[PDB]
Amino acid sequence: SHRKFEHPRHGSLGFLPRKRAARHRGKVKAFPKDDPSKPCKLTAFLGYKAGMTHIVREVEKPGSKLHKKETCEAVTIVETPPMVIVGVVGYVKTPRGLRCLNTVWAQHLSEDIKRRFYKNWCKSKKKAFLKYSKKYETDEGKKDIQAQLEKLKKYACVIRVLAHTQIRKMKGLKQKKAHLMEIQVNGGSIAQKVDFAYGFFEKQVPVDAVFQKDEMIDIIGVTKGKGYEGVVTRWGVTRLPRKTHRGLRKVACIGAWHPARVSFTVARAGQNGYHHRTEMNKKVYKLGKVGQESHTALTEFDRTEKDITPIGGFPHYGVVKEDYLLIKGCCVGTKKRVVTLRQSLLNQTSRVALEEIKLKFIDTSSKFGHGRFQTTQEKQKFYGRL
Amino acid sequence: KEEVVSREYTINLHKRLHGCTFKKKAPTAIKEIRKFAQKAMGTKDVRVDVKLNKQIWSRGIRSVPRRVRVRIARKRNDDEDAKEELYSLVTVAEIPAEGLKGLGTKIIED
RNA sequence: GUAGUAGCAAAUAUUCAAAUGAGAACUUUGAAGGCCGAAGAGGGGAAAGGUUCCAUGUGAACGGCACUUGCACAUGGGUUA
RNA sequence: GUCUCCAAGGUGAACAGCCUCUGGUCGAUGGAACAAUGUAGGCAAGGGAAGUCGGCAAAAUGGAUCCGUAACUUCGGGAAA
RNA sequence: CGACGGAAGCGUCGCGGUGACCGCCUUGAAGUACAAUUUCCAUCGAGCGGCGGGUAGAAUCCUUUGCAGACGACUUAAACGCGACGGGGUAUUGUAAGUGGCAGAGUGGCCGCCACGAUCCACUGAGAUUCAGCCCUUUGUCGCUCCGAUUCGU
Ligand SMILES: [K+]
Ligand SMILES: [K+]
Ligand SMILES: [K+]
Ligand SMILES: [K+]
Ligand SMILES: [K+]
Ligand SMILES: [K+]
Ligand SMILES: [K+]
Ligand SMILES: [K+]
Ligand SMILES: [K+]
Ligand SMILES: [Mg+2]
Ligand SMILES: [Mg+2]
Ligand SMILES: [Mg+2]
Ligand SMILES: [Mg+2]
Ligand SMILES: [Mg+2]
Ligand SMILES: [Mg+2]
Ligand SMILES: [Mg+2]
Ligand SMILES: [Mg+2]
Ligand SMILES: [Mg+2]
Ligand SMILES: [Mg+2]
Ligand SMILES: [Mg+2]
Ligand SMILES: [Mg+2]
Ligand SMILES: [Mg+2]
Ligand SMILES: [Mg+2]
Ligand SMILES: [Mg+2]
Ligand SMILES: [Mg+2]
Ligand SMILES: [Mg+2]
Ligand SMILES: [Mg+2]
Ligand SMILES: [Mg+2]
Ligand SMILES: [Mg+2]
Ligand SMILES: [Mg+2]
Ligand SMILES: [Mg+2]
Ligand SMILES: [Mg+2]
Ligand SMILES: [Mg+2]
Ligand SMILES: [Mg+2]
Ligand SMILES: [Mg+2]
Repeated sequence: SHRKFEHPRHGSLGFLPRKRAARHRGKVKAFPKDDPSKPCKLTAFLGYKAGMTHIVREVEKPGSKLHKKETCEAVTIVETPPMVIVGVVGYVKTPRGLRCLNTVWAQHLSEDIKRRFYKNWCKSKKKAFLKYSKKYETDEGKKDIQAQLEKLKKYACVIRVLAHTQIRKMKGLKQKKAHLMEIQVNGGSIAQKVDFAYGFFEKQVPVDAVFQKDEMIDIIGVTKGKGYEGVVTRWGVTRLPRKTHRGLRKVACIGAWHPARVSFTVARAGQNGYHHRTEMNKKVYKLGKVGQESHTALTEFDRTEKDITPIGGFPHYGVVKEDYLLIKGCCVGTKKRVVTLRQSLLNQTSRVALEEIKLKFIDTSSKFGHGRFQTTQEKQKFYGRL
Repeated sequence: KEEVVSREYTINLHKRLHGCTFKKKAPTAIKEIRKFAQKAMGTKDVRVDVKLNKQIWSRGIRSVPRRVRVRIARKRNDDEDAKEELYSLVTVAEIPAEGLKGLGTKIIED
């Protein structure tokens, strides 16, 4: 018979299975649609989640209660040091989808990227790309490399660059094995894309060349892991009465008599967290460029001389010294987790998307407690230099 | 370098015993000290002096000292067909007047 | 077959050194840290049991892990009105 | 499950509970991890029985000193109202 | 060798080299006695003995990490960095012990002195704790830098 009362089902069937992701680095499932009329430009970037803080800004939203008022909103700091282009790959459009045609690598590869090709770098002989790097040293070999590039210009329909992070520059991560990913190149003709990619071989691409301030981006990564978990926490089913024999953190009925099988739509206990997620429409509030005032936490209203990093350092992460992005809201994953930034696939036209951000205050008090000092000097002056 | 060597260490038991069950805290301190000697000397055979055991249990089974200053002396075992050639002896060490402040690892002379 | 699976989880708790031994988380000594807390986990007796008492020794079995151990096994001793 | 004798110090009304001395004892197979579910013990913003057959469970009250104590009543009580 | 072919191109075409067929010539077929699979192809795969050329690694266990975790698995680390102390940063509590006081309700002796006194004040936002899953790090101290094991081939 019909259920006595109606409520929506617990959880979403669009995120199944709730298994551990088969990857640690966020995979870009779809790149932005390519517009040939625009200049060649990268579409994605890698970063590392440093921590969270809150900012205060004066809202400019005509017709809103907050118009010309101040609002406090949380933000996430993503440290985004420049990436290094080390190769190019071309794909051909076939009736069976895109097929990888060829992969051309740069002559010189850093030790950090070479570590990505080994499970035990120190114990190995470190032979990776040694024979490949030699054909850059001969005229006949150079001709072959150029011939491969011309082959991509003729047949390739999609061009992606091989780029890796400079993970050594963030000592807090305690990792020397860099992260490598394919970043699609949009804009221009195929020949321009290949020339654009080959020109960056062994060069650095700053985050500013991909993203900018006040634009909406998508963040891709793996959520925080939580291990084996019961239905109440995993799926949000309500608890059973106190007097339930054999426990109350369960689903009471897991199925009718017929079909004589448990269905895949019933909540079950299992892995929770460490799932791949793609979150949309994250506005960029600030882009910090090293060596510029934008890298500091100064604002047009607050002239206190201080850095982005809170006193005592970002908990579990360290001190941010490279380029970084200040992103509204929260980011997937734990501290130190590598996150993938992608350009929006939609046309951003809403007022919120076009709103011009103007920060008034950036909090830099300690996040390891009830921090009340924005700078170490302020704390020292408070206690008479302590 | 030299098989027979003695040094004085400051072991931070507080962080090693963090979140430990009360009824196993002091017993776990003995295991942690035994593990500490093995890494610092590379000798599986570690012997704990009764005086050091007394200090570990001085405040009962729960409240183990946060930091303990000990002397670890690696020496040769001279018994017929010993399972190992060397062994470490962990004993109590004197604390200076200033306490454990600015006190690193020190090598004891002959 | 089930299956080396269910299961060993009440009565707060053990640790260090040395001795003995083929073999020691489990025997013994010493030191420490705890418990019973006198309506006791202390010291006796009535029923009931019947040698379980004591010493020495011990291949196996048994003491639902283990034992060098013993209320087990072997030999001997022990209850005086 | 099974009759009975002896019974220290402190706190306190108290062979209550809690801690200690004499005496006894650490005998309950151990080791490593700290997922779900469970068993046992807890806590919780704002609301306060809306939960549920039903306040089930839990919480709240609790000792002592002084003040004060209604209906009703078989005049004794009710009353620690 | 050269050009072309990318939808799975693994093929096509051109030039040169070379064999066969064909052309001409020569010679043979039987008694294999009336049929008995007309064994002989390319598709890789090879397994071996030789003759040349080419190449001179990884994975896993043990250890480590906690961005992971029931166990597996997963993310890190393994001659320079790592590890153990210590220091600084940060944070929690709320001002340590000792010394001194012409602070302290008072009280007991002596002839102001002495004794008792919870508490109070100064040194003292002091002392204690702070990664165990916090941040930086030799001013400074110390150690270790790898004995091994299991496999894997077109
Ligand atoms: K129904
Ligand atoms: K939630
Ligand atoms: K419920
Ligand atoms: K009897
Ligand atoms: K008689
Ligand atoms: K549990
Ligand atoms: K009710
Ligand atoms: K003081
Ligand atoms: K003070
Ligand atoms: Mg898709
Ligand atoms: Mg976890
Ligand atoms: Mg029931
Ligand atoms: Mg915090
Ligand atoms: Mg079992
Ligand atoms: Mg049981
Ligand atoms: Mg157990
Ligand atoms: Mg027990
Ligand atoms: Mg025992
Ligand atoms: Mg008790
Ligand atoms: Mg007691
Ligand atoms: Mg009595
Ligand atoms: Mg047995
Ligand atoms: Mg006996
Ligand atoms: Mg017998
Ligand atoms: Mg009394
Ligand atoms: Mg009593
Ligand atoms: Mg509440
Ligand atoms: Mg409340
Ligand atoms: Mg109320
Ligand atoms: Mg109701
Ligand atoms: Mg109802
Ligand atoms: Mg009740
Ligand atoms: Mg009444
Ligand atoms: Mg420190
Ligand atoms: Mg760590």
